Amino acid sequence: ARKSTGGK
Amino acid sequence: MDKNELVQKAKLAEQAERYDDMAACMKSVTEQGAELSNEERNLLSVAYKNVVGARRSSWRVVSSIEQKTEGAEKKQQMAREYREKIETELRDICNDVLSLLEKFLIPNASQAESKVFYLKMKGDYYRYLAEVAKGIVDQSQQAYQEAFEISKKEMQPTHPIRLGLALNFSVFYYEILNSPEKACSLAKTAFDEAIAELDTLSEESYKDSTLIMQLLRDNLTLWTS
Repeated sequence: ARKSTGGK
Repeated sequence: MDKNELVQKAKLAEQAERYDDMAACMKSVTEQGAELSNEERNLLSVAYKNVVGARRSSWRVVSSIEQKTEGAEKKQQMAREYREKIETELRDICNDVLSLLEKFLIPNASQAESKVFYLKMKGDYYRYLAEVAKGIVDQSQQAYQEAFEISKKEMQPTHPIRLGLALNFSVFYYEILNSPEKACSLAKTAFDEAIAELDTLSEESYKDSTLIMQLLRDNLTLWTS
């Protein structure tokens, strides 16, 4: 899905 | 504990993967009313990213079961109540960060860098709320706009905090505002402007920036799938 600064 | 012990305990917690501990310390550091250093700032942000990201993650799974158990009355009720439980946790966390920012972090931000960081973090945690609400989408926007102004004026297009904001703000347009146009252009521009100025990269941030530029393109590629 869509990447943010706030995942993974 | 003293400011220096809390920080070293926060670094210990992170290696242990004990994120609530690490946020408790960094929240205690914050509440000492003295402005935070780059290192303390990243530690507070990593702490609460993981704390809220766990709930965000639990919320997504349980909402999906909730939707999948349509027609199964008993199952769907169980999933709804638990979703609501995870949501309360998640909101309390977002408001924890949001109050910290409002009271301590935004006023005392003595530098453009800090100011952009804390404002991006303000509408990060309003975006997290939007995910779970509403007309509080607008406040995610105003934080992010005031951050995206202050960033375009003061920062090089390859600064990780400005690229990172390009990336979150874009997802807010795509996802909270449902607007893939205002999302793709924002991230095409952030990327294209950073790629025309790769000589402004510094060894301290070239891995940070170069990563986030890859993440900008990734989104753009997907949003054309």
